[PDB]
Amino acid sequence: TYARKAAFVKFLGTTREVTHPMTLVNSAFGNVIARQNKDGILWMLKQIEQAL
Amino acid sequence: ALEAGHTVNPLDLEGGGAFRVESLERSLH
Amino acid sequence: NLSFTDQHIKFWKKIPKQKAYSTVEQYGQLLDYGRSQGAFVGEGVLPDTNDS
Amino acid sequence: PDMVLAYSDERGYFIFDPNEEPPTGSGNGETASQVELYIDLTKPLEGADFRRYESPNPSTITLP
Amino acid sequence: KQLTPMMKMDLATLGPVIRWMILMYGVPVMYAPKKFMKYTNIKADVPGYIG
Repeated sequence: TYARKAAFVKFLGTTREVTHPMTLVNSAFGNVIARQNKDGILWMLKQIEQAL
Repeated sequence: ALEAGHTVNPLDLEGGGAFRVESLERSLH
Repeated sequence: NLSFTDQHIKFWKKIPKQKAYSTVEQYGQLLDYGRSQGAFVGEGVLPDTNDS
Repeated sequence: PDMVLAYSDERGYFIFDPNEEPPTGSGNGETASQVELYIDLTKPLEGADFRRYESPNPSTITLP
Repeated sequence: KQLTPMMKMDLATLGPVIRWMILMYGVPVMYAPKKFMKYTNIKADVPGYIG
């Protein structure tokens, strides 16, 4: 007896936004785009971990 | 005398508290 | 000496020390990386936005 | 043969290979990567602790 | 099975806002469903009761 199976690829995503005046003001904690990207990556990692 | 105080709201700073700049730690906890 | 010496002081030596510059000190905290709102979208679909 | 299947982009460059993949993604004005690079260049030394350089406190060393 | 690793692709600018998104495509595949097992209805109270 033999079988042939199939698996389907799924998609994950999230969106991050920063307004223009936020990019112009003097902000502590360093660059803001990098901070938002790190937050998005960590949130996606947690979502993947729970979806697994 | 001139005292620094313990006032947080900028609009209520009076006397020597008006000379104080904010002290903000640059690390995000 | 019938009293204590400096060898009996423990918590004062252990706590880390930082330098202050004013009578009021401020700091920032990070609470969450975004709300839980699902992470699956589909083929060619714009994912929803998030914020920390 | 003759250059019939030839095309040019908006900047004036020509591609003569019908099988070569043309670059894309040039229609998003003010790209996020460009904004990040601009922030890195025009605003250096952001998030640095300079409070020590305006302190009139004679004692600059922290001791228990 | 990864179609593409985690990566960011920038979006179009439709106003005074900067937008981008992060995407990942994949699926987990388990060839032998009978070589795994699960425990259910476990009771655990580490911060227990005193009294």
